[PDB]
Amino acid sequence: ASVYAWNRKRISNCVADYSVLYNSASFSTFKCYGVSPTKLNDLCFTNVYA
Amino acid sequence: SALGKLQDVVNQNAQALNTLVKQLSSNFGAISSVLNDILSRLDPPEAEV
Repeated sequence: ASVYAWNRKRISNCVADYSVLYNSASFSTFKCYGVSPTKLNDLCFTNVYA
Repeated sequence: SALGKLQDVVNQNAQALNTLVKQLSSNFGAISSVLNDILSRLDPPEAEV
């Protein structure tokens, strides 16, 4: 979507393996602020929105 | 109230200790008051701060 009208996708009731994103070479930016990129796999969330 | 002098000592100490315990929950500028919620989320170079 366009930035003025960004998409809000809800992620729920699933296993979130973030290592598939973090350890890839496809991203130039991977900036986590309240959590380390490598601690994500040890956490649970009520919802994750993309 | 006749024995207020002894009750007052009990109240002051119970209050001082309860204050010390409740104070444990303050963030003091930290992202969380709970160490386990820091250690489980941040790596050492940031967790230590």
